[PDB]
Amino acid sequence: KALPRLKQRYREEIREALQQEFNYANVMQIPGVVKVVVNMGVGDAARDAKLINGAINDLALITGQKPEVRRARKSIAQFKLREGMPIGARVTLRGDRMWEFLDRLISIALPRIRDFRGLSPKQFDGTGNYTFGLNEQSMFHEIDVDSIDRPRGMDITVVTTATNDAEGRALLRALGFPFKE
Amino acid sequence: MKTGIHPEYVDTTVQCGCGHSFTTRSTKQSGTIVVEVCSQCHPFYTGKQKILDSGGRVARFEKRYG
Amino acid sequence: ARLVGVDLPRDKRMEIALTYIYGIGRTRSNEILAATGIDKNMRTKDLTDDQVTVLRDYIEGNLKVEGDLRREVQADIRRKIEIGCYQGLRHRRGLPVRGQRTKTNARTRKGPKRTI
Amino acid sequence: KKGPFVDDHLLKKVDVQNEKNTKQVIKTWSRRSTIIPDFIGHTFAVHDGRKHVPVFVTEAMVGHKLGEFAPTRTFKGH
RNA sequence: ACACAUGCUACAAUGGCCGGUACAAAGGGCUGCGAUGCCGUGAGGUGGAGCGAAUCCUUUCAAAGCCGGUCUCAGUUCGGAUCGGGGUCUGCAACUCGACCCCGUGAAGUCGGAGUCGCUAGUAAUCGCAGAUCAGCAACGCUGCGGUGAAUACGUUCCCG
Repeated sequence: KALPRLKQRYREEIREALQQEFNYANVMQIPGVVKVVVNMGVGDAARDAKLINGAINDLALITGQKPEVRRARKSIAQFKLREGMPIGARVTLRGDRMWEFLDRLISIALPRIRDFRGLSPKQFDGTGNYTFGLNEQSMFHEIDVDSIDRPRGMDITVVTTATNDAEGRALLRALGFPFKE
Repeated sequence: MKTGIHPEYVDTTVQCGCGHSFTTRSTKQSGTIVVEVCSQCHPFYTGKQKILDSGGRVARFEKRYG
Repeated sequence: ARLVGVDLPRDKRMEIALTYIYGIGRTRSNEILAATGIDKNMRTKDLTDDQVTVLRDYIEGNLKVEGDLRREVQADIRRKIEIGCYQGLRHRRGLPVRGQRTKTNARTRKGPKRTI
Repeated sequence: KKGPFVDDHLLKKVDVQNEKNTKQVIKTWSRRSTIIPDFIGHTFAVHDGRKHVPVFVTEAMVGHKLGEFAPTRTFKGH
C-alpha cells in the first residue's frame, strides 16, 4: 500500500477542494495533520503505584507504540505529587501510524460511544489544533471488554498546519471527522 | 522505530453487519474486526429524532381532539 | 453480548438480559421476545449477532431506550420544575411529590439522616 | 377522560375576556381546572383562601389544574 | 431538619416466576348484588339473565398445598420504595388530597447495638376469605371466618405482679 487510506484520499481530494475554498495562491500552504498525540491520565500517582503500568499498556495496543512515561515537573502538595512520579504517559504519532490510527478510530471508535451526538467545533486553540475527550475507553475493538476493570480515559489531539481555526474546521470537516452545529 | 518494544502491527480486515468492508493496519492479532458499526453515522438521524421530540401542546389537544 | 448500549452479562436468559436496559422490564421482554422470535431461554453466550440485528432494529424502532428516556424523564421533571407547579415545589424542596406522608416517613426523598 | 372539568363560571368569564381581546387581572376562586387552551395568556388571581396570587398562563399550563400554580402552605423550619 | 409508637413488605432456593390441578368456613345484597355473551392487555366498558334470596349473585367460591419446568446464591429472574409516561372508575369536582390497572424506572435492605415483646394446643407460626363505616377510598386498620399446623415446661433459687 503506497498510501494509507485517509492519506489515499487526502493527497488528492481534500487538498484540491481546500484550495477551492481558500485561495492561498501558493501550493504547500495547504493544511495537513502534523502529529496526533494522546494524553494519558491517571492522577492516581502517589495514591497508587501499580496503575501507571496499566496506562503504559493502555496507550499501547490502542496504537502500536510504546508510550513514553511522562512525569512531574514539580511536587505540588495538595494533590499528592512528588517530583519524578509517573503521572500518565503519552504517545506521539506521525506518518503511517498517524493515518492508520485516524481512519480506524474514525470508522470505529467515534460511532460506538453511547449517545455520541457529535464533537464540538469550538474546541480549537488559537491555531487550528483539535483536542477532545474520551471519558471512559472501550470505544476501541482492540481492547477486549473483559480485560478491562477500571476505565482509563484520555485526550486525543490533532495538530495541523492551520494558521487559522476555520482552516482546521474545514480540513477536519472534509476529512471524515464529525461535528454538530 | 525501535525494534523489540513495540507491539506487533498487522494488516486487518474490518467488516460491519451490512458488509461494508475496511482494510487497515492494526494491532489486533486476529487480523480482522467483526464490528457492528460502519460509516453510517446515526447522529444525523438521532439529532433529527431529538429535535422532533419536543412539543406537548399538540399532545394535549391530542387527548381531547376537540 | 452487545446491544442498544447495555453490555450484556455472560450467562443470563434473554428475558432477563433484555431487562438490563433502561427501557425494558420483564413484560417488555415477554412481548419483544414473542414478537421477534428469539427463545427466552437462550443464554447470552449462545446469542447470535443476527439475532442482535433483528432484535436491535426492533427495539430501537418501535420502543425507546437509554438516551431517549433519560433525556425525556429529565426534561419532563425539569419541565414541571420550570413552570412553577406545586409538584415543581416538591421537586424543588426535595419532598415527596404525590402528596403523601411527610411527618414521619418519606425518608427516601429526604435521604440520609441528620438529627437535631 | 369522558369529559374533563370546565369551571363554568370561569368558562363564561373567560370567553367574554377573549372575545373582546381584553386582558384583565382576575380574582378567581377556582382551584379546579385549566380546561381548554383558551385560557392561554389570561392572568388568574388564584385564591388559596387568604390572598390572590397573579398567575400568567402559558402553553405549558395545559393539563395542570388551576389552583396549584399558587401554593397553600408555608414552611421554612428555622 | 426531626424524635417516639403500633403495624405491613422484605432482606431470598423451606425461595422467586410460568404451566397444570385439589380441598373451606362464614358472611353480604334494592334505586342493591349483578351472571352467559361481546370490546379491551388490564383495571374495566357494553348489557342485563336471575334474585329482597339454604334457590340468584358474590364464579361451581378460596390461598398456602400437590405435580411439572426454569432460575444457581448474585444486590441477583431477591426487594418493591421512588420517579416518568399512558389510562379506568367514583363523584358537581381527584391541583393542594382518591383508589385501581398498563409500560418503564429499580433505592434502602445480607436477619438487625443496649434492650424488649407475645405465646403452653388446634395455641404459636403462616395462608387466604367476609363484614361494618362507605359514592369512592388512605383498610397494611378493626371485627370475625376458616386452611395448614409446631417446639418446650427439669422446676421455684432469681426478676415481675
